[PDB]
Parts: sequence; structure tokens; C-alpha cells
Amino acid sequence: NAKRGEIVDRNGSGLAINKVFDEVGVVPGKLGSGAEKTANIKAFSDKFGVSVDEINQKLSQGWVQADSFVPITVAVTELPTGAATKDTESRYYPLGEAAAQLIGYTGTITAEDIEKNLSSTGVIGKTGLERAFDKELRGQDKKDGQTIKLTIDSGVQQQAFAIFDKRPGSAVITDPQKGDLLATVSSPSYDPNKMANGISQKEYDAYNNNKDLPFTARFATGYAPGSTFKTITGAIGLDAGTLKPDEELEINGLKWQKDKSWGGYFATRVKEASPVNLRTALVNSDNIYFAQQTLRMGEDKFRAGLNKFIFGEELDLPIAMTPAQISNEDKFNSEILLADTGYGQGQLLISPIQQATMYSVFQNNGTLVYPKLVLDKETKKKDNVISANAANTIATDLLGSVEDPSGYVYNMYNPNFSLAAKTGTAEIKGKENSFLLTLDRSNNKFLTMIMVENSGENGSATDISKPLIDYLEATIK
Ligand SMILES: [Cl-]
Ligand SMILES: [Cl-]
Ligand SMILES: [Cl-]
Repeated sequence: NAKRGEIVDRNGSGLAINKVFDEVGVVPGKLGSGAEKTANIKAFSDKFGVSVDEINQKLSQGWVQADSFVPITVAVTELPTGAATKDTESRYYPLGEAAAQLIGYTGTITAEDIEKNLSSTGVIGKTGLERAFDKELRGQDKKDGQTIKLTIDSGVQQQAFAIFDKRPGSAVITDPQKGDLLATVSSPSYDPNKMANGISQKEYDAYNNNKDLPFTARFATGYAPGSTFKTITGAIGLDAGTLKPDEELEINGLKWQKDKSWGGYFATRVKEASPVNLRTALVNSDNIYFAQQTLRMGEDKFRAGLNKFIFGEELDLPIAMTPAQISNEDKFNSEILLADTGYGQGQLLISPIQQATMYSVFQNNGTLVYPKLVLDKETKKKDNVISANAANTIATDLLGSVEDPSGYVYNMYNPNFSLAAKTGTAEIKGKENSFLLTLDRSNNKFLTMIMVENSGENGSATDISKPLIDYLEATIK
């Protein structure tokens, strides 16, 4: 019966591997029956710190025979009746919660598993890549399973996880010229070693009752991209010819609407500034300027540009995702929705991985680079999504977010590194999500897409991301 293959990172470091532990456990045929058995299980529970419910759940699995050694917890000197120790092989996740939603976990074969596919004593991936690659990993009951080598960098994954400190959010870090997913993080998270090997009903219910939903893979979930998306709206207006980078628009006040038919709806901006050109609008995050430019180009020119990005497309990646959408219908049927889509609100739904893909045009002279997770996959591109002029105009303007002392990302300024960035926010029916995009413009070796949910309570993406940016400038360079 075959050994399960490993999932390893881009340097060969373990993400899902096998490890032997000395386990304390029980033998059903020696545990007794009736109240006697209940006593022996309570004795075990008291002495080794595991819940009676967990012991019973493990005892009642289908593979368990009368003579089975049933491992309960990692190992003593005074074994209660029915208890024993034994070395057993366990599936093991070295990064633990930091890569839990990506890598997933294994579990014991169910009847329903048997019904659709397998020994009752083997394991099967339940979620994540353990499930997605289960056929290649599991081998043949012989033929040991294959090793799958990912683009993930363990050190980046761990640093990208660590910045969240239980805040809900996600971080996707790519090599934007090749598409490698260096890190895919979702927060909050859960312990996959316990999910695969031993978790109490209390602990599992703590995860399921957590309103911040640690089992969700936020990097594969669709969101409004927020006002970071003005980068794409600006590139589209540049290429359409309606947005002239040096044109100085007069904009007064903190809110604007085209006319009274908008009623109580207004595009808003945070700081008073006038006149406004493309560069100051990007560095000021001026939604009004982009609302006006979106109405100026009009729906046809705006959609013509948006349609070159990957909206509607299923991706070849082994992470399940809904294709990105511009809006619910083929037409906006609303000037307000048109404008709001111009600064990343409305009915846009784009997952963090899709977002990082769309923003790759700014480091590839307007070519979009598809994401890849398996290291030896061939790089794939979509040519001329925006012009090179538009890509480089926007990327240069975004250096001001980091290098201008009034830029929102000046906290990360490094005189020896060229980093472009764009913060953003999305307002959801209210709560706000906060975003940070950064682009390595010294060597175009990394791009980061970071989001913090409910930033009214949890603070901004820029507030927590500087250690990750510092790590990348030193490591990926
Ligand atoms: Cl967490
Ligand atoms: Cl892939
Ligand atoms: Cl910014």
C-alpha cells in the first residue's frame, strides 16, 4: 500500500509530507465494554489530555478492527487499560496554518469516498491541493505517489501570513513576469495538522463558529477590487485617447455627481486638491477624477478596455475560482454604476489571484501574465492587454505613492529600491475593505496584492504590510 507523495515548495522544502510519530492510542478489543469501557476511555482522556468525544470519534471510524491500534495523540510510564504506544506515520504540514487553505489536508476514507472511486485504511485529500492533486499524490496500492513541486516560497508565505495577526484578509505575491505564485495567504486560518490527525469537537466548532470563517480560501474568493482598480481605469483611458495625462481637471470639494439625476449618490475623495492631473489623481487616490474620466470615455470605450483583461475566463490553475465579472449584466444601465466601476466598486467581482493577474500588465509593458502554481508549468501570457506607454506611464506615476513624503505608502520608502504602489478601498453594504498593490520596479521580480477586510475595525493593508515589503526587497529583490 503506497506512500503518499509530497507537496514541496519551489526550493524543495516540505509543504505536505509524511512523518512518523510515537503515538499513544487504544486497542478496541482490550478496552472492554459497557461502563467498564467508558471508564477506560475516561482514564485515557484524563491522563493524555484528549477529549472523550475525540477518542470515541477515532474509535468509531470504519477501518477500526478489534485488534487495531487506534492512534489518539502523540506520546508515558503508566498505561491505562486498553492503552498502548506505537510508531505510526502521519501526514504533516510544516507551515501549519500559514498555508492551510492552499495546501488543505487529508482524511480517512469514508463510505461515500469508497462509493465514487481504495482501501479503508488509506487517506484522501479533503480540501485544497491535497484534494486537487490527490490522484497524483496517492499512487497505486507498488507505486508511491509523485512529488509535486510548487512555485510557493515558504519564507514569503510565512512572512505574508504573519502580518495579519488574525485580521481577516489575504495576500497574493507573484513573480509578475513569469506568473509564479510565491505566496497565497488567507487569514484567519486553522491548524491543518489537527484537521488531518486529531481535533476535538470543541476545537472544530470554534473554527466553524468563527464569524471570520478561517476555512475560506480568501485568495480565491471574488471581491470588488476597490479603488486600486483606478490603475486599470487610467490605463484604459490613456489608450482610448480620452484621458490626457497632463490635462489639469478642476475639481472642488470632496464629493461630485454628474447632475441631480444621481440623487443622493456621489463620487467622493479624501483630500481637497485642484487642479488634478493623472499623476496627482493616482497618488491622491482621487475617485472623482476617475469617475469623471470614466464618464468621459463612456461605456463602450471603458468595456472595450476591460474586455481585454481576463473577465469571464476560467483559469488553468488548480485552485477553484469563479471567473471575474465586470457587472451582473452585459450593460451597466446606470451612469452611477458606470462611474462606480471606474474606481473599483459597483458589481465588479475579482479574486485576489485574478487581481494580481490583471495588475501584471504594469510590469510587463502591457502584457498580462497568467498565474501558475506548479513550478515546471510553462509560462502563459495575453499580449497587448494595454499599451506599453499606458503600462509604463501608470507604473511611473505609482512610484509617487512610495516616494512622495505625502504619499500613502511613504512609510515604506527605501532610497535604494524602486517600489511603485497603489492603496485602495472598497465600501460594501456599511463596511470597508482596504487594499495595497506594490510593484517591484527595480527588477520586476515581485508584485504584491494585499487586502484587509473590515478595515474600519482592522486597519489598512498599508498599516501591516511593511515587513512583507521589506522582506521581498531583500529576498526576491
Ligand atoms: Cl489566524
Ligand atoms: Cl499551475
Ligand atoms: Cl497610494
